[PDB]
Amino acid sequence: GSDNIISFDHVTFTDSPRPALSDLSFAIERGSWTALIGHNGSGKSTVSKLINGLLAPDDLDKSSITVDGVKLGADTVWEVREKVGIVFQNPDNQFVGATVSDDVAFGLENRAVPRPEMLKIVAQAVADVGMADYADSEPSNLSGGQKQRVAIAGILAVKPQVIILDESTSMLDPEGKEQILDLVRKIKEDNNLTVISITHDLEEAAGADQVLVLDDGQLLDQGKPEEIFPKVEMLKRIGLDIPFVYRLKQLLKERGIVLPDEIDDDEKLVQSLWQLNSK
Amino acid sequence: AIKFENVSYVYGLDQLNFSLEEGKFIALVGHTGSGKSTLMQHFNALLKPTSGKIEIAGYTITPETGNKGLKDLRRKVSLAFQFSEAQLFENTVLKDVEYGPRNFGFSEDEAREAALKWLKKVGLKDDLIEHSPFDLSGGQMRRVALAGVLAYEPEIICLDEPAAGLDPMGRLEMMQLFKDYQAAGHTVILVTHNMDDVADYADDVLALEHGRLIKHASPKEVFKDSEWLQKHHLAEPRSARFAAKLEAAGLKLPGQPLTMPELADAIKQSLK
Amino acid sequence: GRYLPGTTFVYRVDPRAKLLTTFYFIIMIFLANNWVSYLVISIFGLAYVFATGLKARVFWDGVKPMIWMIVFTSLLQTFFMAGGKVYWHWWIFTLSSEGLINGLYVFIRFAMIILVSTVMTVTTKPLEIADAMEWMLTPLKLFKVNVGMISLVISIALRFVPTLFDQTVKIMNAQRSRGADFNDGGLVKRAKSVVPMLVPLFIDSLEVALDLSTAMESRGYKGSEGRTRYRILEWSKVDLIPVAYCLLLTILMITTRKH
Amino acid sequence: KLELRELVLLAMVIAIKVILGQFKVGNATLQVGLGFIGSVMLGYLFGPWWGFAGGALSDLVSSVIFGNLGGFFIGFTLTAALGPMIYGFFLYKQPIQIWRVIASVICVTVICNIGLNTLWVSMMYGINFMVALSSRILKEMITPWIQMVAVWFILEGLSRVKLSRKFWS
Repeated sequence: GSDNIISFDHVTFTDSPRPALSDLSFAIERGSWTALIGHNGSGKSTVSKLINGLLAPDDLDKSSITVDGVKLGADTVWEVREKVGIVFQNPDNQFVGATVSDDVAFGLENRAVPRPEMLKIVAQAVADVGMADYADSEPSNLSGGQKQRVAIAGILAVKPQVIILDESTSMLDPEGKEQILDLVRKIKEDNNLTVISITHDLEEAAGADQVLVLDDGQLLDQGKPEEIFPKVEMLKRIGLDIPFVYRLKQLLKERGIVLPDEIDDDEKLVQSLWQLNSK
Repeated sequence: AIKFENVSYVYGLDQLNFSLEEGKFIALVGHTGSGKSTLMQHFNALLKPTSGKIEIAGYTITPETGNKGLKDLRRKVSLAFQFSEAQLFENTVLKDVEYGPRNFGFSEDEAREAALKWLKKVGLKDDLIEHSPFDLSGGQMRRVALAGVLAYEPEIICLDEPAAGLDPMGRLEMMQLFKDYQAAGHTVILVTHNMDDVADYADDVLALEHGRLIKHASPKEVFKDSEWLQKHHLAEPRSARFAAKLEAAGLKLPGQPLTMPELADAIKQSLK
Repeated sequence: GRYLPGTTFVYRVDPRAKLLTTFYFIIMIFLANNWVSYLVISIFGLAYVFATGLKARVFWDGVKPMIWMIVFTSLLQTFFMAGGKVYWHWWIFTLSSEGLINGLYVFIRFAMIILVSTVMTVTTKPLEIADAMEWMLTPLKLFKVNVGMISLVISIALRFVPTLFDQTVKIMNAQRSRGADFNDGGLVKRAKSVVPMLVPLFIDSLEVALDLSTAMESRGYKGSEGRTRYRILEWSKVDLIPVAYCLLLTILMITTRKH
Repeated sequence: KLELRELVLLAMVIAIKVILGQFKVGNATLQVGLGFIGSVMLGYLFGPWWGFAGGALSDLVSSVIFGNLGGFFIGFTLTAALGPMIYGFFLYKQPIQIWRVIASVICVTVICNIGLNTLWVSMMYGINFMVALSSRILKEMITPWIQMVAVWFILEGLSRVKLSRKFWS
């Protein structure tokens, strides 16, 4: 059930000899947290903006982007922005409204939702995240995590089908990143929407439903997190560390305690250690 | 030794008493709003205290001290702020790096030498020098900004999340850069929220809460009391969290593990 | 002055009503010629101040930055305008009675202009003043101008003043920490010290402009027309006070002026 | 005609002008307001017409946040808008020259500082025009030259950014 399917894409950045993306091809399954990890120069920074039309591939004839059967183009770029909502990297910049209840309402204003239904939807979306008490707090009185929560609420209020956490937790402390990920997982379960993760935070790709790896503008490898992460040697030559569980597995392998490669969660590893403990 | 004596700052700091001997990687921890940045600015007299004595780098900062004689202090104590690449302004990379030495008493030939050496040390490519700093990338701009504050070899470098927003590979490169800088005999102070770096690199852990020091000990003794850690407002290293999970699973680990290599070695020792 | 909170009825007055009241008060203080006209405007201004209920501390805060200019202008109008009885006669100074009363008139025009504009900036929250000013810019549509664009620019500027001020403080701290004596060294070196404070600020402005425009176009900002309004300003019964007060001021100014 | 990116940049420049207008640099003998930096930014980057719009909106924003010290009057907005207009007329889309700096600063000072403002001050406060002019002639005789020297270095700073990668258009 592919939702986003970028097929044979090319972006040149108007300026640079080497194109950012070269013949990228993948498909995002509906209702699956798909993490998309890569290096900074790999070109993953523009996947989010390409998905909802803010950037166009160089050859529209060769390069086709489909979002819920709506082939992205100069005309249909606005219907695609009614399905795909993106949470950008810097929380301060994307926070447009002068209060929390106004940043959330900025999406609904643009669609000409009547004010009473606007109030109902804004209250529901602000209370959906843990921001019910800060409905009047100003942009500068909020933390980095709180502004990301308000951004997620504003993306949520317009009822999207894809939430693209485009490096959303890049500038947050590790306690804030965990809170944001718990919130996004709960939202994805409740609203039954696809979540795409363009991040270099490997622990967030460790819990995804599908992992896409990019080198220099091309899809290197894909599959479940249980397959991409154990092959640490591939991730070494492209400049990417592996999550804590897999790194500890490799350290134990170097020490001498070999472990099977399907161990992906923390509890699985501690139980597998316990079975070896009894011996 | 950097010594604070009943230092307080109002309009927030309140009765801080500690002494960080020179040559150690002091880490400064706490949630936002606990006066960490206030202490960081107090270090090089950017914010003079309202009551107290600071004996840092051989210069005494009292509440009534003036702005004359601070430029001699700021050559020894250098502050790198969060997202330090936002301060880049010069026409080229080399001029931007040497802007610091030039107004810290370096000659034109000396400043060029220091800037070139530290641009090599931070890892910027030799062709990237003498290009406009805005032409570079985020990591490269951070490297230029960090070279701009280490150029004059400061004694006490006080850092503020120097790798926030960077990938784990680049974060590890920068952390090893600062740890290698420590081996030269210079104190490094790290103001970070990522305790996984504190447990790995720090030798002395400060801990602020609401503007009052609550703990000053080695990171082994800071993270040994989970009751105290949850009682106040702090986070535990991931390796320590895993070790705590292992204990709750009935697998006892010798000693106190806090970093991944020592955690793995303790696991290997416990099984055999 | 900043928004000092309160409960007196002036806070219930819609910001469109009392911005128009402040403008109209300036317009009718233009109409003060005779002594009795000045008495009418003074009693009306002081009635407004007392009905606001603020303590004298905030008003005397407001007057202070200009009090040197107030006394300088009053004493200059005292000497230039001369007539009637004479005191302290010199070729440069003449403390004539008409000079004293004209200085008093200029002092009153300084008082009733500062006290009224201090009531607005203290008793209305800045977002509400922005809504009021957008309402005042609504009539510009008859010049076929795009007032939605102006309102958006005002809203973004107001939202991003505090963040850019924190950024300016942080940038000045970062440049000072590596040896930028921002206030010592003579004129041409002092002028060179605005580049390290401005160019990083301009870089931040470019980054924030690109990021915010991208976010707005992602959330569905197709244009300034066709959008509804979330934060509306609604009239109230208590707005009968300004319309009566400003109307009752017109009668006395028209009837009372020297013409 | 102006894209959304350019409109948001105009909002940022207006915020910069307001912030710098609250600044005052120097010792106690002279306190030159840093608003001219914002005026030069509005005129050099956006032109004379968007410069006029930015100046008027910066006056409104300064009134909103920091309060209008001189009473809410339209003439002050007109002057604060005509400042960036002349700055843009002399400095927009033209190579950096000391001549244009000289002419733009002198014309803004003549027309906006000891010109229209003296008219609005004399109209509001009722004093004769020459009295207000003599009140406001002192600081606007030595201030414009400091503005001159500071503006020569602002445009050098802004140009190195516009010719850099960060400025797209």
